[PDB]
Amino acid sequence: GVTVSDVCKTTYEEIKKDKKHRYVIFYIRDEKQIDVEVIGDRNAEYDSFLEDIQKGGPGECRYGLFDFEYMHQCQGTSESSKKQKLFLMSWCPDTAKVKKKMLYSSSFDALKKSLVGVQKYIQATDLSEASREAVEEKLR
Repeated sequence: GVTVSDVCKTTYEEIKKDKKHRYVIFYIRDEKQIDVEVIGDRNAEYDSFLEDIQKGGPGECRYGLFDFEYMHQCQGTSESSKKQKLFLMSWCPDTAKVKKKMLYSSSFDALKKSLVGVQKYIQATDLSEASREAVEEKLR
């Protein structure tokens, strides 16, 4: 079905390997290809990511990649330390047209095969599933 532009992979790798950015928002351009829409600078925080993934309005869907920071403590140790983990999310609000929602759903696997290494996936249809609390519970 839908292809993936090489720019999705290079932007992704600049985060994983070089820590150059904090997040990316992707979109399907003209029902043909997944492209980059927004690149968050490394110092960005999560609220901005959430405001960017919804910036297309209630008729739109998006994908998002975020290098999420949280606190973790390994068994038997005496301290808790900050960690970070990449996750890839699909965002399809209920107000979007079924056709658009289905296309973003069917094309999600094409994007995941392109971003080798991501270990955590989330499919949200409302903000309750994309909150810091929902994500932190997922990344554990």
